[PDB]
Amino acid sequence: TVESNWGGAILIGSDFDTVSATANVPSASGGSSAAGTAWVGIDGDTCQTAILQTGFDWYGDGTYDAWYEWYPEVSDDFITISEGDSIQMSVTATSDTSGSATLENLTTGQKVSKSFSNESSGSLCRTNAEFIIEDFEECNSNGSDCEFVPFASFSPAVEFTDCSVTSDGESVSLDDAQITQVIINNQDVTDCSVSGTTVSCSYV
Amino acid sequence: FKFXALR
Repeated sequence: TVESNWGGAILIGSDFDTVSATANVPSASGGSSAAGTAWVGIDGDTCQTAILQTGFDWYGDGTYDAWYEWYPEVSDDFITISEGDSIQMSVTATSDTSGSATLENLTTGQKVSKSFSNESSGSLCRTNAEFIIEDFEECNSNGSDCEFVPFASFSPAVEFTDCSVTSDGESVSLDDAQITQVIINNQDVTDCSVSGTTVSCSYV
Repeated sequence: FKFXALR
């Protein structure tokens, strides 16, 4: 029973412009069907109408993938990812219906980005900025059956370094971010903490 | 499909 599916730091505010950080790719275990994801994004907490996010997943069989998403509208897999790579992730919201997502593997020199525009079926409020480790869901075709994927164990800790959030061009500190942890079977399965411009999340 | 989802 997954009681909390997000672990990480969430800032609440207004006019969030860009959210970016560099995260390391961990090794994962627990089975080919166990997984986890690390991503940076805008909205999706107190703003339930949309979320601009980009990041990567790890599966217990040692495989990975990268993606971007403007929920609920455009969602898709982006670059090659290997254990130990350093991935710079970033989203920018130029308006409630326009922005971009960029994922750069600083280790391989590969980079992908997607520009979004005229996003109708779901606009941003630009009131939440976040750095998250998540136990995501797997749904069938018609949303009639959605379930959380078994959460993979990972090592070392996934650290979002050089975190940067801006609101109206002004940079915002992580000082007052709310902290959440992934919780399964009434047990914390992450220990995410903030320190300076770093959000560090250890698997528990 | 993968529902990477609201908090």
